[PDB]
Formats: sequence, structure tokens, C-alpha cells
Amino acid sequence: SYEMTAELDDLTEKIRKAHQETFPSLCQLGKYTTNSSADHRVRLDLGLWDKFSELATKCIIKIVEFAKRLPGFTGLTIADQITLLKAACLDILILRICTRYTPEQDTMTFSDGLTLNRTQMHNAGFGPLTDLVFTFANQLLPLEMDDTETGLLSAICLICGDRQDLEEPTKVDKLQEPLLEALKIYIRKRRPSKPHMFPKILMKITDLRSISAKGAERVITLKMEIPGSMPPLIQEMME
Amino acid sequence: ESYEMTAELDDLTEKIRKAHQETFPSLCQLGKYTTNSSADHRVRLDLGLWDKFSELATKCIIKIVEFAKRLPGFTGLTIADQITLLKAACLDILILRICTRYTPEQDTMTFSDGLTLNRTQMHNAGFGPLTDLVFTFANQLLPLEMDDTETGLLSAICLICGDRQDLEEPTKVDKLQEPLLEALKIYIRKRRPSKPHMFPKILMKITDLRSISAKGAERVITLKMEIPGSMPPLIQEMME
Amino acid sequence: RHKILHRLLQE
Amino acid sequence: RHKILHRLLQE
Ligand SMILES: CC1(C)CC=C(c2ccccc2)c2cc(C(=O)Nc3ccc(C(=O)O)cc3)ccc21
Ligand SMILES: CC1(C)CC=C(c2ccccc2)c2cc(C(=O)Nc3ccc(C(=O)O)cc3)ccc21
Repeated sequence: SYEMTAELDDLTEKIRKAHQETFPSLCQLGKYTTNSSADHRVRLDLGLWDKFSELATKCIIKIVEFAKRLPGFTGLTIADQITLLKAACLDILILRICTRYTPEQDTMTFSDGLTLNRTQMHNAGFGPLTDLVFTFANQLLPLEMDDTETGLLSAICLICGDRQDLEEPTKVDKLQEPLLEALKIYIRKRRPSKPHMFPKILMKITDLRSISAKGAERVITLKMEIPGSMPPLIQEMME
Repeated sequence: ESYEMTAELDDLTEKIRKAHQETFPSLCQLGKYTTNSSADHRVRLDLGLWDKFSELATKCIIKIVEFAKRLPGFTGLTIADQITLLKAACLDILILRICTRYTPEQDTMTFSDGLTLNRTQMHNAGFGPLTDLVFTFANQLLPLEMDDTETGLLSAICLICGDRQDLEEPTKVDKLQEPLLEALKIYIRKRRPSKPHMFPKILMKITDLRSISAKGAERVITLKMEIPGSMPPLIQEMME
Repeated sequence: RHKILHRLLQE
Repeated sequence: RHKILHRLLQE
């Protein structure tokens, strides 16, 4: 009963759990479709935007609940908790929706079951980023990532000591260290066949930060495209 | 038992420490010199500084090409892939390089000619609204105490990446990348013995670079619209 | 000056 | 398509 092993398994289980109970699996969702601008790309489908942003808002709420379950997170300062949440919002929104990808239909499924094709994702708001995001969803599928890996990957994006304007970067940074170890150990325990899978999986966060940077730019463009304000929570997260 | 034998990776590690050092002079091995141009306050853009900055950026890119060709296997990839890898990772490395030339006490950065600018002058030279962000990143590298060997490997790992869009032989690139990862993982181990967590900590800096280079791509576009002349041709080819 | 995220934090 | 990048890579 080596001590760190026990602590890391504990951390692992707790995060797998936090992920499952705040983000349903594709296989356990009741899929349903819609016919709104499904055949051709338009600048913006206001109807799709509304539903999209509503589901995103509800996902952001889940993301918050997920953070609060991450060991030590509610031990950080209020400002840092807020700061981490805002800087990781897109990262996790991207990751989450890209794990809900179905290759045959070329679709992504939201948590209420809504399933949109690539064109509708574009028309809902993805716009010029659509192909980039889908390409990343494809490179991800073969990884066969589960809730433990996806959850740990999200925790790592979230608990990041390198974010701008942190009050206690050291504390956050050290908080991330056991997350990295748990991921490595879990990957090795799960995939003895393929070594070097830790860097491979771990560095998918590189793609997330890239798309997220573009994402924040995309949101600015949408601000002036949509004839109205975005949902208030999304406003706050994107500030 | 202390460390096992790793002859090939030790050699590879050297062949890369050399490629980096010989295409990028160390801070201590440079004759610094400052300028009085717009040193006091932030301006929209200092053309004097831009001219020199653009010129030095161009040269650094030339060094990066040189550093790439000195990577075992790179000249093996197709000319198309070599270009694809370089174009995607060029900015990442430009960022990594200038950030390893950061002098924390004077809060300055040093180019390969010795030119040394402060936070304000870097902003005025072209960094714009990305200044504080890049400087933050610089300060985050310090505690890592990376040397020429680690900086070279990290740069090589960044360039040699089989995920890039439009790669003809992406699987061939994957093959070249993995020994670089093992090389880094081990070198960090011997160097920092029982002080680990460092391998993933250093590796994740690529994550930070990617974020910055993504915003950087937009900064270049805004600069293209801001500067009187054209954006140096080699620069445009790397961003196209 | 939104109040949502903080209210969500406090639960 | 890339005059410079190509010349530098040829030699
Ligand atoms: C960055 C990108 C690629 C384009 C910008 C998004 C966006 C975010 C906020 C406001 C407007 C657009 C944007 C939003 C999401 C997004 O909302 N993801 C998401 C939304 C909902 C769910 C869910 O219902 O389970 C899962 C994931 C994912 C990807 C993005
Ligand atoms: C992303 C950011 C922060 C802003 C965009 C850069 C840029 C690139 C091309 C044209 C204009 C700006 C840009 C350029 C550099 C850059 O040229 N770095 C660099 C320049 C010179 C040297 C050297 O002399 O050794 C080393 C590194 C570094 C960081 C960037």
C-alpha cells in the first residue's frame, strides 16, 4: 500500500466520477435531429444559435460543478477560481463537444441529445473554425479516450499555473502535478501495448489551446453578427 | 545501479544540443547593447524598432531553417513536409527563442546581435497587446532552468510533429519525433535526478507556445496592416 | 459586472 | 509555391 499510489488512484477515481456526473456519454444519450439549415452553410442561423448557446450555457454550468469537485480547487482564492474557469472555458467546451463526435453521420451531440451535422454546427456559430474543430475530433477518436482520461485532461486544462493574472500560480501549479502523474500512470496501466502514449494524449491539449485562441477571436466576430447579446453567463466567461 | 546505458539517445541529444547552440547564441555569449528609441512609454508602433525587429526576425527564421535541416531525418522528409512542419512551428520557435533571452532583473529581451530591449520597447517594436503575455511566459520558463540541450529538444519536438495538416508522410514524421521525446525524458532525469514532474512540466510548455503563436498569427496580420512597407517575404511565406 | 458565475460558485 | 523556403531547403 505504497502511499502515493493510493492517493493517485483516489484522485483518479474522483475525477472520473466528476466527469461522468457532469457530462453524459455519447452512447447513453437519446439522439434527435433537426432540419434547420442542414443542407447549406449560411453566415448564421439565429434559431440554431439560440439552441446552441443555450446548451453551451448549460454545459458551462456543468463545467463549474466539475471544477468544484476537483481536489483543492475550492481551496484556491476566489479570484483564481474565477480566473481559471474563464481561461479554461473554451478549452473544455471544445474538448467536450469533440468527444461527442460521430464519424458516420459527421455529427456532434449535445447533452440534451441534440445532434447536428457539420453544416449546422457551422451555421450555429462555429463558422470559419468548423473544419478545424472537426479535424481535431477525428484525430481524437482513435485515441479511444475514456472518462478518466478525458476528465483528467480537462482537470489539467483547468488547473493551470501559467494562466494570466493568477494570485497563487505556485499553489495552482503544484496542484496540477498530481494530475499529470495520475494521467501518466492511468495511461500506462491502461495501454501497456503502446508506449509514449502519455505524451501523445497529453499533448492534445496543444490543439485545445490553439483552437481556443481562435475560439476567442471567433466569439468577437459573433458578437457583431448576432442581433442581440449572448447569454449572460457566456458573456462573463468570455470577458 | 543509478542510471542505465543509453548510447544512441545520448548521441542524439548531443547532435541536437549542437544544432541549437550553433544556430542560436546563448545570452551569456552575447555583447548586449541598448537603444534610446521610444524607451519611456508605449506607442502604437515604433518604425525604427520595427525595421530592426523585422530584420532580426527574418534572420532568426533563417537560423530556424538551418536548425531544422540539422535534425536527424528532417532532410529525409519530402520537401513538401519539411515546408509544412516549418510553417506550422515557426512562430512557436520564434517565441521560445526570444523568451530564453529574457533578463529578469532588467526585464529585457536580447536578440542575436546583442540588441537588448525592455518591456516597453518590445511592445513598441511589434509585440503590441501580446507583450505582457509573452513576458509572463518568459518568467514562467526561469524556474525550469532550461539549458541549451532542453531548449533544442523542445524546439525539435515542436517542429517534428506528425499531426500537422497536409503532411504527406505524417507517420514518417511520428517516427522521427518519438526518439526526441525519449531523449528529453531521459536527459531531464539525469540532470534533475529525483526532482521529477519536470518532464511533463517542460513538455507542456509547447502547450503555452501554441496558445501564444495562435494569437501571434493575428498580431502579424494587424502588423501587416500597420507597417508602411511590406512584410518581409520570408515572414509571409512562413505565415501563408 | 456579471453576478452569475459567482452565484454558481457559491452553489 | 514557396520560392525562399524552398531554396533554403534545397541548399
Ligand atoms: C471555440 C468553438 C470551436 C467556437 C466558439 C464557441 C463558442 C463559445 C461561446 C460562444 C460562442 C461560440 C464554441 C463553443 C463550444 C461549445 O459550446 N461546446 C459545447 C456546448 C455544449 C455541450 C453539451 O451540451 O454537452 C458540449 C460542448 C465548443 C466549441 C467552440
Ligand atoms: C508572437 C509574437 C509575440 C508576436 C508576433 C511576432 C511577429 C512575427 C512576425 C512579424 C511580426 C511579429 C513575433 C516574433 C518573434 C520573433 O521574431 N522572435 C525572435 C526574433 C529574433 C530572435 C533572435 O534574434 O535571436 C529570436 C526570436 C517572437 C514573438 C512573436
